[PDB]
Amino acid sequence: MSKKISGGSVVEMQGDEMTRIIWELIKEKLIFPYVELDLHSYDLGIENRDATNDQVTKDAAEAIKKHNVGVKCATITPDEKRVEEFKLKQMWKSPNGTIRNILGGTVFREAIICKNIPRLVSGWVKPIIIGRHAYGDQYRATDFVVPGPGKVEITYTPSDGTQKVTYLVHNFEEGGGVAMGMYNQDKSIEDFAHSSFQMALSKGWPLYLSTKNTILKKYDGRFKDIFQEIYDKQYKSQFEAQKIWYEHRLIDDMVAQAMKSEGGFIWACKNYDGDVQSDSVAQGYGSLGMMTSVLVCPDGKTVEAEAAHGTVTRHYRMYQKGQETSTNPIASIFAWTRGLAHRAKLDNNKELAFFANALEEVSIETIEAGFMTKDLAACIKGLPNVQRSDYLNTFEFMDKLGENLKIKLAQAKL
Amino acid sequence: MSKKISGGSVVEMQGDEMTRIIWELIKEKLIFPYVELDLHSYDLGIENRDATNDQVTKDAAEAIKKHNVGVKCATITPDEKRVEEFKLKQMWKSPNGTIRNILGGTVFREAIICKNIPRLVSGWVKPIIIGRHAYGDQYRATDFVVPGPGKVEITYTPSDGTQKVTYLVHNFEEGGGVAMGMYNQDKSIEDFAHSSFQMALSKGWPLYLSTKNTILKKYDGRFKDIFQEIYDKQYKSQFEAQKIWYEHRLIDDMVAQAMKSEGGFIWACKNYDGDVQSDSVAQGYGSLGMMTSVLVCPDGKTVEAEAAHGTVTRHYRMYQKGQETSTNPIASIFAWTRGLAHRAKLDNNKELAFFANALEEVSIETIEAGFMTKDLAACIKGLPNVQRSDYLNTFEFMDKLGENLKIKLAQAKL
Ligand SMILES: NC(=O)c1ccc[n+]([C@@H]2O[C@H](COP(=O)([O-])OP(=O)(O)OC[C@H]3O[C@@H](n4cnc5c(N)ncnc54)[C@H](OP(=O)(O)O)[C@@H]3O)[C@@H](O)[C@H]2O)c1
Ligand SMILES: NC(=O)c1ccc[n+]([C@@H]2O[C@H](COP(=O)([O-])OP(=O)(O)OC[C@H]3O[C@@H](n4cnc5c(N)ncnc54)[C@H](OP(=O)(O)O)[C@@H]3O)[C@@H](O)[C@H]2O)c1
Ligand SMILES: [Ca+2]
Ligand SMILES: [Ca+2]
Repeated sequence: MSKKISGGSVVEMQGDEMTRIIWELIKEKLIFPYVELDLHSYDLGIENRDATNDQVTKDAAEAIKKHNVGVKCATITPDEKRVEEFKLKQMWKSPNGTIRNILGGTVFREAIICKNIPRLVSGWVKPIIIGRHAYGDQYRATDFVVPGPGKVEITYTPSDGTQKVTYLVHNFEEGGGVAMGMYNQDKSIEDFAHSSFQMALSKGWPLYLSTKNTILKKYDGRFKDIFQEIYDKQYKSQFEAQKIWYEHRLIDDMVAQAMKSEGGFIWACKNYDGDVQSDSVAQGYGSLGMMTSVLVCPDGKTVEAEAAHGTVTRHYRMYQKGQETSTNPIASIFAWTRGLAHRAKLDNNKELAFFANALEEVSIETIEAGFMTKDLAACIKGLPNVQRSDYLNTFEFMDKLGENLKIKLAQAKL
Repeated sequence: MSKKISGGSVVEMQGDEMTRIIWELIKEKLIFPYVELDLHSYDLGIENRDATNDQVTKDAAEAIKKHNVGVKCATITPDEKRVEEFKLKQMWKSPNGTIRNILGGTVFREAIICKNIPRLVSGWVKPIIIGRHAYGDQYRATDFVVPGPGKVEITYTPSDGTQKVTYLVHNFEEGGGVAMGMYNQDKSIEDFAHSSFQMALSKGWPLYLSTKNTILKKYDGRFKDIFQEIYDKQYKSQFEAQKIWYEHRLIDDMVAQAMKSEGGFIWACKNYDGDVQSDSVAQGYGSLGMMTSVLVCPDGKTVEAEAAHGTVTRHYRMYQKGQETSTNPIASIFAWTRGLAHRAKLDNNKELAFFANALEEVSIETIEAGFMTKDLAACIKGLPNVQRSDYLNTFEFMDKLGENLKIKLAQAKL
C-alpha cells in the first residue's frame, strides 16, 4: 500500500490460525507503511495446500532458491484429527520439512531477551544458541503399521553392483505393531559441522554436539566422527586462539549440563533434538513467543526466517468462542526483521538495514517500558497472580507497537 | 561379617567405574550389617561381560524373571573409544537394553526431594513422574553405514509368505551416509498405556502422553490411538471420579508446558524421550544423583531397580589420578531400598519393609541436617561460591549415613 523504502525481492509464506491473524497485522501496520517490496507471496495455509495438493509448498521452496530470502508464518501439519477437521484429501507432510529438505542447512535458534523479564531457569545469564541440523532423520522417514505376524527387514542395493545386503529389523511372531526407516547423508552432515564451528568462532563461544552414539553406534557414530574429523583438520587451532573449545556429549549429559549452566555456548543438535530442545530453551528464558529461528543454507547467501513456535491452536480456539486472546507476536515480528536485514546485507541497503534494526529495538523497548502480552506478564508476576491490568491483549499490543514504531521512524527522519 | 533380618532372594548386578566403588560401600556399610539376603549375583562390569561374550547379561535378565526382583549398578556401554580402552572383542550392546527388552514394561523415574535444596526450575513445587516405555524404538534398532550410492528400502512380509510390501527409504546418488530400521509391538504399547493410566489413578494426578505423530503419522499415530482407545473404554470414567484427566501433546508443546508448570502429573514417554527428559528433570530439581528409577513389568510381579544416571566417568578420572572426589550416592542407595521394598511386598516381609524405608529417611534426614556431597552444596550456594568446608567427600558422606542409620535402627529396637 503506502510504502517508501525500496526493499527488494522477498518470498513470503502465509500460515494458519492465530499466527495467520497476527501475520497480516504485522504487514499492514509495521511493514507496508514504510517499505515498498517486490513481494512474492505463497499461501501455505492448510486450505490452499490441500487445494494445490501441496504443490504451493514446493513452489515456495524453489522461489527461495531464486530470490535468496524468505519469511514464513507458522503452519499446521495434518494428522487424522486435522484431516477430519478440514476434510483434507491426504495427511499432508510438514511444509517446514519439505522446505528444509529442499534447501538444506542449519536452523539457528536463540531467545529474545528483555531486562525486566524473569527466567524460569536461574543461571542462564548468557545466551544459548542452538544449531539444529535441518535435514533428514525423522523428518524424511518412512513409517507404517505392521498388520500381523511377519518379518520386517531393511536392505541396501549398492550402485557399485555388488550384492545387496539384508538386515532383519524384527520377527513379529504374534500380533502386529509399527516400523519405520530413516537416513542421512555425509555431505549434509559435513555442512552441518562447518556451520557449527563457524558460528562458535563468530561468537567466541565453546561448541557442543549431542548424539546417542552409545546406542545408535553406526548412525550417530557417523555424526560424531565427521565432527571430530573436520574439527581436528580445520578448526581446532582457530578455537584455541580464541581460547574456546569443542566437545561431544551424550544427549543425557548434555541436557543436564545445559540446565545448570550459565549459558554462553553453541549447541549443535540433530534434527529431532534441535526441534524439541529449542522449545524447552525458549520457555526457559521466558516464552515460546520470544525466540528467533533462521535457516542458513550451505551457500552463505540464502536464508529463511521463521517463528519456531506453532500456530497456537489453544489461543485460536478461544478466539473462535469469543474469548479474549493475548498471543505474543514478537517471534513473528523478528522473522520479518531478520529476513529484511539479510536482504539489506545482500543489497548494501543502509535504509532497509536501519529499518530492520529500528523495529527490533522498538519491540524490546516497548516490553521493557511495561507493555506486554500475558505470557511475559506471568514471568514477572506468578501466573496465579496475573491481573487483566498487567497486560494488553493481542491487538492492543500490536497497536502500541505500531505507534512506537511510527514515533521512532519520525524521530529518525526529523 | 554380620546380618540379621531375613531378606530373601534378590538378584544383584555389579557395574562400572565410580558407581562400582560406591556400590560396594553401600553393601558393606548400609545393607549387609543388618540384612542377610539370598543374593544371586551377576557381574555386569565391562570386563566380565567381555569375558563371557555378554552371556552374563542375559543370565541376569533370566534370573530376574525367576526371583522377581533385581537391583542394578550403572554400567558402561561400549563405543569405539571404549573398545580401544579395554581391548574389547566387540562393541557390546547396552546391558540395560538387553534386560529391558527381555523383561518388558515401564520404567518410572522420579526425583528424590530434600527441603533444604534449591531447584534450578522455579515452579516445580510438586513431583513430576516419568513413565518411560522400556521397549523397542532406538534401543533395539538396526543401524548401519551406507558406504556409497545406492538404494535403501524397508519391507514387510506376512508370516504366511503370500506377499511382500516394499517402501523406499532413500536413493543415495551423490555419496554415502547412514540408515536404520526400528519398531515396536501393539502388546507392549498396550501394557505401557495400562501402567500409565494406573499410575495416574494411584497418585490422583493428571496424565500426559507425548509423541510427534504429526511427523511420524503411522508410527507415533499408533501410540496415540492405542492410548486414547484404552482410555475411553477402561479409564475415562475412573479419571473423572478423581477429577483428573488424560491428554496427548506434541513433544514440543509438552517439554515447554512441563518447564513452566508446578509439577504434579504423570508423564508417559516413549523410550527415547523418557531417556532424555528424565535427566533434564532430575537436574532441574537439583541433581542426577537424586532420582529413583524402577522398571515395573507387565506381570505386575517382577521389578528391577537401578540409578538413572551413568557410571560418572568424569569423577572417576579424578579418582584414578588419586584426587579427592565428591559423588552423590543417594540414587544408588535407593536402587537397593526400592528393590528390597518390593521383595518385602512379595514375601509379606514386614521387618525388611521397615528397614528399606528407614534407610531412605536416613538419607534425606542427613542431607537436610546439612551433610551433603558437593553437587547439593552447589545448589544452595552458587557453584562459584562453594568452599570445601561446605561439603563432604564421597567416603565422608557414606560414613555419616552409616552412623545415622546405626542410630535409627538402635532406637527402632531399644
Ligand atoms: N510451522 C511451525 O513451525 C510449527 C511449529 C510447532 C507446531 N506447529 C503446528 O501448530 C499447531 C499447534 O501445535 P502446538 O499445540 O504444539 O502449538 P504451539 O503453536 O507450539 O503452541 C503450544 C502452546 O505454546 C504456547 N505458545 C506458543 N506460541 C505462543 C505465542 N506466540 N504466545 C504465547 N504463548 C505461545 C501456548 O501455551 P498456553 O496455551 O499455555 O498459553 C500454546 O498453547 C499444530 O497444527 C502443529 O502442527 C507448527
Ligand atoms: N547403566 C546406566 O543406566 C547408564 C545411564 C547413563 C550413562 N551410562 C554410562 O556411563 C558412562 C558415562 O556416561 P555420561 O557421561 O553420560 O555419565 P553420567 O554417569 O550420566 O554423568 C555425566 C555427568 O552427570 C553428573 N552426575 C551424574 N551422576 C552423578 C552423581 N551421582 N553425583 C554427581 N554428579 C553426577 C556429572 O556432572 P559433572 O561432571 O558436571 O559433575 C557427570 O560428569 C558411559 O560409559 C555410559 O554408557 C550408564
Ligand atoms: Ca519445536
Ligand atoms: Ca538417561
